[PDB]
Amino acid sequence: SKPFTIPILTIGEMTNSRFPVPIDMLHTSPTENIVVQPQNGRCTIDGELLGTTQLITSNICSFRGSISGHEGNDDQHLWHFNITNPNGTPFDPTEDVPAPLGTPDFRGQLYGVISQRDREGTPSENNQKANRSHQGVISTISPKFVPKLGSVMIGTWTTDDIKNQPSKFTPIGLNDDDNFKQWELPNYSGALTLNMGLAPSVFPTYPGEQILFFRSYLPLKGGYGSPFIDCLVPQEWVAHFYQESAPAQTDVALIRYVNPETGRVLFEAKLHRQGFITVAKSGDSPINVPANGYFRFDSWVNQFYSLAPM
Amino acid sequence: KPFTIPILTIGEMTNSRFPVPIDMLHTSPTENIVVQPQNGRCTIDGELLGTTQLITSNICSFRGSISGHEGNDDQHLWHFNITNPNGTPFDPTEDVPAPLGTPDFRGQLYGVISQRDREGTPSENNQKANRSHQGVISTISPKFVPKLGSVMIGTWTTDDIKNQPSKFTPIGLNDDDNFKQWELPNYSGALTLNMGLAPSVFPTYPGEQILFFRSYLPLKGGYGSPFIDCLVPQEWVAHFYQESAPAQTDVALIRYVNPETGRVLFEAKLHRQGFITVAKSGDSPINVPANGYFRFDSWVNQFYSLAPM
Ligand SMILES: [Cl-]
Ligand SMILES: [Cl-]
Ligand SMILES: [Cl-]
Repeated sequence: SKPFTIPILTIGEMTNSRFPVPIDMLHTSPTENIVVQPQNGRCTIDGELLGTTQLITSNICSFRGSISGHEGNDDQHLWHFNITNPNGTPFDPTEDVPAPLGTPDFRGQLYGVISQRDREGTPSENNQKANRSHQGVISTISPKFVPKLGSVMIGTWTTDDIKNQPSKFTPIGLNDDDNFKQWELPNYSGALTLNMGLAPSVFPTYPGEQILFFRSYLPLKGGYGSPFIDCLVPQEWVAHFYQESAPAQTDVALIRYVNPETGRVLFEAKLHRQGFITVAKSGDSPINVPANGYFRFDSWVNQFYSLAPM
Repeated sequence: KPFTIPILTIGEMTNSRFPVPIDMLHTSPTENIVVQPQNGRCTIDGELLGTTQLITSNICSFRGSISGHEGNDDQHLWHFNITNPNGTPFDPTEDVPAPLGTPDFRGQLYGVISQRDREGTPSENNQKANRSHQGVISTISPKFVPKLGSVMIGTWTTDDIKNQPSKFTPIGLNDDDNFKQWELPNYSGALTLNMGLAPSVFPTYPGEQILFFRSYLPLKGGYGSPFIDCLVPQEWVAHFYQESAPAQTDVALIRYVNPETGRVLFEAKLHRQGFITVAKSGDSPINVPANGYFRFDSWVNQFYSLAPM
């Protein structure tokens, strides 16, 4: 059987699988009263992509397609954004997926830039294509956020310079974090319709364990705070497992966090086949590890393995 | 154990010179240009060169703090002190051209500057204030001196910028005609030569051209379809860096394969320095499947005669 392996990249060499930014830190805390069911950054350790997970970091929380019309009443200009697969073909809602791959998996106000390049050249400019880019916000809580049905709504404040043309949304952060709920899924089909094709929720089963997350802070357009988003594995682990597809000889890999300079093991954890990590820790306190550290696969165990306290 | 290349498709990889997906393969004659990019430079045995770092989202990004302002008619320019990507002060005596990820082209880099203030606000439960706005970083300005620790960012008529910690996230370009992807900026400004460079690359074998991975870039406005060509995808940089596989010879023979049909489509040389050549003359459509990827075949040398692509 092909040996299972984990990337040796450091935290400072990897990206969050739920938002296209570097990982800032490891994080663990109790999650008994939250449902942990993210849809980006979901890959089994034997290489099966789940949820809305795709391979390209820059496509996480990005949309592409075209603007078809203005809806903008009071407050701001609003635009109807027909979205397509990341490769440009029409999204098929009968696929067993929640929404087009990379769609955001949280409730909040996604801030970024919409860029357009027109589909036909301009005859008075030697047939070159016209372009425009402006800031925009995509509310993932709007009743018009229906990515599974092929469209979302984007607002551009007082900017009216948006055409009915091919468009891409590149995420930057959040408009505000007033109601940012990273563990609450949006309605991918809007009001009164349940989500489908979901990666399952994850939780520790063994007494005394918590999930270990990879955390990144997010920029804000305005207001106050230091919002953050937690992923189950880095995006580079998704791409590694997807390519390697090593057989999972049991459903739990024992992994150790190591300092390659000193050669010493710092702590150990369980990497569950479903694609998430648990550790033996109670509470939320500083995780004192070196910047050069990374996880190494040690051996195949099971869900009843008793980890050393982290 | 042996030498491997990622099996990711073009549609699963990112440009190593700008944080966007790869759109297509490209080859054309380059005898009259100097191909010396500084991002996306990694030897096949894992040595990072130039300004190359590992994270796609840090390519063409800067972080640091704003420290000053200059008016320009009704427009605003800001002094942006930059640090290493990990936040520590950049040491210009290091044998690198500039902080890792600094742009490697002359152009008007368009993106968004985001700030989060250093100290909290008591009236907001000691939370930090934030703001983000569009900006342009000219890589041709005399004030573009990243090797010396700073660049200048313009925000048009927006004056809502503080002397606070800041990050610039790139989106694309402000114009097409002044974007020269093969002309390096002056990392130390006027009258000072660049240092720590990854070397220029070129085909030595008669009849060969460099094969590039091309992406189109967004524009803030105006006309055009600008593009940027990298030598290998960013995911190849990360693969070679981790694997650090010994280069048995200085040239790997690689074949582009369709995994569904199992058939080889064309072959190429992957040079140890970190670039690909093909036997082709001219620039014409490269007709390959979207599912295709390169596979290492064998170790050869610079005199291997490739089949015509
Ligand atoms: Cl054009
Ligand atoms: Cl379990
Ligand atoms: Cl804060």
